[PDB]
Amino acid sequence: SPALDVFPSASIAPVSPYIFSGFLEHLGRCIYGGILPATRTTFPHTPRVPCPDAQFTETPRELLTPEGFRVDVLEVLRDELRVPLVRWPGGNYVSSYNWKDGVGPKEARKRRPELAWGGEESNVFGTDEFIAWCRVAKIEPYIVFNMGTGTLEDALHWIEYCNGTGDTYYANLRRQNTGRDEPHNVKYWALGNEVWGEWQVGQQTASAYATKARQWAHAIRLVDPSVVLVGCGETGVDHWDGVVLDELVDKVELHSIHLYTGFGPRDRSQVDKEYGRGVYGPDAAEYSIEVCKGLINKARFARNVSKPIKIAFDEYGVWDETVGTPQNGLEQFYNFADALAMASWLNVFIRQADVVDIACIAQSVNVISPLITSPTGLFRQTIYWPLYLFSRYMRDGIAVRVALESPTFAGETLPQWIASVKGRPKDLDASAVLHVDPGTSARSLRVAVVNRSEHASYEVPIRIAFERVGVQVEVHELWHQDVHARNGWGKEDEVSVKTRTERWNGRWTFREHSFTLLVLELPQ
Repeated sequence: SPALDVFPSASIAPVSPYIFSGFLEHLGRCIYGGILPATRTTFPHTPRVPCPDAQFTETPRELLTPEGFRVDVLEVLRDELRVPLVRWPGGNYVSSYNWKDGVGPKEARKRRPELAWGGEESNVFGTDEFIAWCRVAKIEPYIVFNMGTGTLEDALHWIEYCNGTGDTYYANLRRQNTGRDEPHNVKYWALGNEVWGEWQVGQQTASAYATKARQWAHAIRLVDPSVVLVGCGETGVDHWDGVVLDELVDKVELHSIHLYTGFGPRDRSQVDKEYGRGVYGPDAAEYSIEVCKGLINKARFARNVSKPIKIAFDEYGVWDETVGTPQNGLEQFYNFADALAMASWLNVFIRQADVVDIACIAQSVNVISPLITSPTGLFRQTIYWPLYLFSRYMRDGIAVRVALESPTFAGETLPQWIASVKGRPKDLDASAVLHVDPGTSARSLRVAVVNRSEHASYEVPIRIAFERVGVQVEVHELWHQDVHARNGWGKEDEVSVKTRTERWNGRWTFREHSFTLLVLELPQ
């Protein structure tokens, strides 16, 4: 019989704001046609097969900052989501990216084949435009080194270019390109992108990567000792992860892991099972994060590292590899079920706030994204709303422990191992954040509850240990009768948040296939 206890005195950790981070890759319409305007040679056109003039709508000049950025997209990422950090220039793209192609006067920038996904890249948007965009967006840059074709020397020159404050060739080059003296001061850098993957350019074994990354990490820190470096992990639970952490833990600050739900081989003809395959998927990540926490502490013991080492979950999201393809620029239109998967993802990061310091939604615009653009406008996908609600209400507080009794799902999971190795996922899924208003010292409790069950509703007594709960509760609810309902053009708010205020009586009913964020007052 379902029951939810919350323990505001049992602190997990402060919620890191970088759990709400973003990610932009030079893929499809993420950059050109996304944060920047489309051209007659944006993806999917090219300079030698352009769009016909008759069929090309341009982005109005009104919609652009003076540097050429989309102001409406900026409004969503900065003013609605308050994204604090963005990973760039990618996941797979970066492993054959030469950063020197993307700086200097624009007419001297080298067009390159795009090997990871099959296009052409102009490199009109390179390091200085990315930093300038981050400045307008009020976002911290997070840059990934090329560890596919790239060399250590190229990486050291990039750090010098961005962060050097002396009289040295690459710092002077930055000053010449930007007309300013000040360094970019990029604080976060990642040592490669998925070096473990068979699709990756420059794929390596765990031992070969770890040995190389230890050398790169050591030399990069000599150029700028204040930088935060991120080692390339796999999913957190793999042999790769142990090998890499054992070798990097005294040289880096974070460990990067990636996972997508709705992803992977399965019998897609069994449609009745796709719902449960998708919504319970984030259970795989919490199991893997917990394993990774132990591998971190093993490696720290082994090298006598007193500093904490944290996790960057710097690719998470929802991606079916048969829907979002390289041909269509990884475009996937999300349904309401997908938004319950998204809410489950964010609850994982809250519950694991003591180790997850960064999480990056893959991707922030157009690529498998909460946000879809056209040349003249945009719409927010179903998965945008859980992100919006967590970013607004579960940030700037302390994640606290919960104890949740819930019926379990007996069906097929994706990946299939979650059911057997972790256990049957709970229908209900919750996380809690205690928040203190800095101007008034008023104390509130934000409780985010997903009911993943496709058919059962649950009446749930909710008990708050050692606290009086205020008379009124504010409810932010996401629900639709059709789990296949989507947002799209002309139907932008098919799936949207409903908010209301109710009287608190110590229980709540969580409808089938729903997400509910409750805001409770705690009078002193």
